[PDB]
Amino acid sequence: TSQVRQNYHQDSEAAINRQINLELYASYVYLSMSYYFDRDDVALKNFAKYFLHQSHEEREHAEKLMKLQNQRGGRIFLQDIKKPDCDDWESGLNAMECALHLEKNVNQSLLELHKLATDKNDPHLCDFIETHYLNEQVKAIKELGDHVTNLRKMGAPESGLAEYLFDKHTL
Amino acid sequence: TSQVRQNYHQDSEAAINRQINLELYASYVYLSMSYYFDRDDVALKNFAKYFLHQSHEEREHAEKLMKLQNQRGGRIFLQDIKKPDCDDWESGLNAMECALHLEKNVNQSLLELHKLATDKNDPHLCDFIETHYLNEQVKAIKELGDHVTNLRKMGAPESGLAEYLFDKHTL
Amino acid sequence: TSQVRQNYHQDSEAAINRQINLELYASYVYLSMSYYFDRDDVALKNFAKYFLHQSHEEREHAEKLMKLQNQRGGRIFLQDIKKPDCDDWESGLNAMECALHLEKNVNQSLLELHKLATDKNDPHLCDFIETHYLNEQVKAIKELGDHVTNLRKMGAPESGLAEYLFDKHTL
Amino acid sequence: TSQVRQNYHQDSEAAINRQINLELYASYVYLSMSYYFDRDDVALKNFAKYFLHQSHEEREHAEKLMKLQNQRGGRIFLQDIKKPDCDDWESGLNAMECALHLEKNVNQSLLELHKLATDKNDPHLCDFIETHYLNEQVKAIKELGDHVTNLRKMGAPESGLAEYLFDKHTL
Amino acid sequence: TSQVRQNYHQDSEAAINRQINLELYASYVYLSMSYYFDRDDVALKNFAKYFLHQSHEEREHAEKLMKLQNQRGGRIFLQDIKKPDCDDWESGLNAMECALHLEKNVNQSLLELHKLATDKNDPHLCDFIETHYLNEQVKAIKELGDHVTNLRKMGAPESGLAEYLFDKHTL
Amino acid sequence: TSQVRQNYHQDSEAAINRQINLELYASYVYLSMSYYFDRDDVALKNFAKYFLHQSHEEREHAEKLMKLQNQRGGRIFLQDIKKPDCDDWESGLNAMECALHLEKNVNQSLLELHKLATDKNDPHLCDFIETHYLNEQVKAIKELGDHVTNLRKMGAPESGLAEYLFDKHTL
Ligand SMILES: [Fe+2]
Ligand SMILES: [Fe+2]
Ligand SMILES: [Fe+2]
Repeated sequence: TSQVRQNYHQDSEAAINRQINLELYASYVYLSMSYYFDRDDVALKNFAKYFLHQSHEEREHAEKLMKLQNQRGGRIFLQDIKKPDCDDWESGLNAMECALHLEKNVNQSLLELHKLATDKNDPHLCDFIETHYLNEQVKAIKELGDHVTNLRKMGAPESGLAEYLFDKHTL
Repeated sequence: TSQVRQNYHQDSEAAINRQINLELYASYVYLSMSYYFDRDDVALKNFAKYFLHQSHEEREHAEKLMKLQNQRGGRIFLQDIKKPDCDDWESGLNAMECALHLEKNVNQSLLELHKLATDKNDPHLCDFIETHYLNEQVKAIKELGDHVTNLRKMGAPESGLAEYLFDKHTL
Repeated sequence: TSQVRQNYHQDSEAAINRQINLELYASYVYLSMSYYFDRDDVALKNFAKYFLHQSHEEREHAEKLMKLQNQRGGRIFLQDIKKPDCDDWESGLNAMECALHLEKNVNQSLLELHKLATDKNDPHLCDFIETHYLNEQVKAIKELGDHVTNLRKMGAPESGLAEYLFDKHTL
Repeated sequence: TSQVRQNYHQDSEAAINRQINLELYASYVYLSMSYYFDRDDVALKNFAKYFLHQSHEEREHAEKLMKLQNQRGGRIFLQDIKKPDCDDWESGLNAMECALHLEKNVNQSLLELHKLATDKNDPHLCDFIETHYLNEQVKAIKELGDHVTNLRKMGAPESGLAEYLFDKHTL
Repeated sequence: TSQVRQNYHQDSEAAINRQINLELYASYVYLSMSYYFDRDDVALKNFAKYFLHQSHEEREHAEKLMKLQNQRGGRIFLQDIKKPDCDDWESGLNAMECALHLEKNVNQSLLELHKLATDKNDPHLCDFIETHYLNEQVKAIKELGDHVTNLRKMGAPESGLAEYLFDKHTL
Repeated sequence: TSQVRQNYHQDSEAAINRQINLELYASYVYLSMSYYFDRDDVALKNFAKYFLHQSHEEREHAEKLMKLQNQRGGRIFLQDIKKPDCDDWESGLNAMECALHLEKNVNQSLLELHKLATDKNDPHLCDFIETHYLNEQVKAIKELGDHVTNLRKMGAPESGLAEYLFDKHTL
């Protein structure tokens, strides 16, 4: 080769292609959780609005990594998007716990991308990872921890009143 | 079973689940075409804006079919989303022709869904298909036909001036 | 030295220096309690806002006593600020009870400062203590008593729902 | 362990606890200098306003480091705040020189915190130190150097007219 | 040495002095290209406006590096500014290609400055280079690549209609 | 060659090319003086603002002479820009005196350009020199004379108070 390429290694180009796929998979999981809480025998409408908002945000993360791949002069390659593991998520607390567990895996993958960019001496890429991706993750993990703690103390999951009232007063 | 179900057959419930998957696949194809025209050795920015807009619309079609599945009392089941057939779309006219060919398949599948809903005597579902899906498709097919006709008459694809000027004046 | 000094005894000058230190110590205790309720396994955000507000107010009390020491012609002398007794405050009701117990000690010290100013025949100082410090304390003690009474009646501390709901509706 | 902790070493957790104490000590020194210039036999009111502003800012630095310690999942531990070395600061130029000498020690401690965070491979923490603490220090050191240079050239400290006029025209 | 110097090595001071000269040279080249397109037998007025804009921006970059050298406590030393290599730039496409080739050299020099600042353990300087210089360069290189690609496809340089229409519709 | 040339002699075309170089050299001298007064052991901020303004004006003078060379049908030829004679200007009065001495040389060169244009019978060029360049110079020389006179009477350069107060009240 590209007429704009300068100081961009092949291994970095492949690791960006793996991160794009992982962000699209996260968007698909949040879409599944949103439409579980809209069923007539669950019926919790602010849980549903919250998960549809997280799904719209993961898609923007993936689109911004594609724009970076074109700005540096590499080529995009897409794979299949696997379906999520559960079809039914059982309650509000169990879904908040699965969301926490998924955000920690995404953070672990971003840390190794930063390490590899540091070994090839590529400062523009390190700064991109720090400026746009790496403080957003810690804020998301902190907020999910708070939600799980409150729901356990109110008395869930053996208490329907607890989840009704958390739905009204926090979300 | 559900406490709201009334006059909703098992075969209709399975065909809605297939239509959801097909709309998500169309959204992923348009996303691929958008970021091909943003490369530095193609560089046609209004083609790119047009395909990103079509991609945002297919996702809204799929979400509305999910809301219908929950209103009638059926259960949603998701599958894998396959990747698109091309990685490189070769030109501005070839991408418009592939888009036309994709929209005619989606229209053909909606016609058989309508026929099956007519054979089980389900009027609410027939009216839903007519009111939200069936005139949008014919409008989209007409607009793509116009674009292909103009691009062939201007002199594409063996003429770069032709696609530059169509990009500026029509899109 | 002093060219402004008139009718200001040495013992009053030393007792003002002790009161300055006590107000700074109270500010540091409230700062500790504020950041306990911000931890991820406690997570009660209006308790945290309330204690950070009390901490900002104790610092203004101390600064106003320093301005008085300079207006009368005495000299300020600072000591070390000791650290608070607890690191972990254990619950929402226990922290309100410790706050009540701290405000009664501060009120007891202000009463002896007033008595000593009365024995040296110093009316400007007596009036300063009455106008700015002595009705604020009784208002603070009354409000903390109300909070403790309500929290005990709702069912705390063996009930997480009780503190969740007090956090939302009163604070 | 904490349910949010990921990639946060014990030694970093102890060094953050030392930095919190150092920022609170700096706030206490600036508070002492502010109320020296308010005495009736010094009487320089813009020096006093300037040092009270610096004291309000050091307290915000310390509070932001406490919020970071809770966001990553470590535990805060407080110590005593020592009193400052001087009770009487002697002149307007001598106080600016002591302020410069204190800001260079705070900068030296931030540099070693950055080095230790680099040895444990912790990029979120390095970026926090760079974004919020490390250009503020160089700006503060540059401004104090300018003030000292001007005061020495005007003729201080053996000239009362010099400090009167610097108080009116610069501060 | 200086009373503000802390952790600033001699080799970094010399390398900043070389970068200042390079930015001034780039400003002079863009000024030459601007007034070539204003001649009466070339006469392309939006090419001329575009190159005057780039010339003002390079001068701003050089002035900001001088402010940094004074903030850290080093001393500025200026050299002669050489004249550019061409007097006549021959067409619009050839001038866009020379501009691309110049921006890649400036980017290479910034990368070696970052490497040297990393070897002496100087984090304030690394962060300055990343925050103000490294993403601007990649954006400029991407935009010049797009321009060259479009101009070759329209039919330049053996086509005057092509450059007339690009001047009118893009610049 | 030119199709617009009429009554424009070769010697005038060469003398305009020398004047362009001289105005760019003056712009570079004023840029050096501006960043001397921004050092931390000089620290006089209105002297610095004044010299940066003069530097921005000399560049507009040079650009307007280039536009004239293209309007009459001659060709521009650039040379190297030499560095200024001093690196350190040592005081405020000494820098005002060097600025006065520079403006008288520029005025002397404009007078000989006018004389040569009068010998070849070229009235458009004589009128251009009178309308845009010749009353600006006498205004600049008068203002610098006033500044030098006031600074000598106040007591500079063996008096730092004098330059502090001139910086505040005049500039
Ligand atoms: Fe046209
Ligand atoms: Fe309630
Ligand atoms: Fe004055």
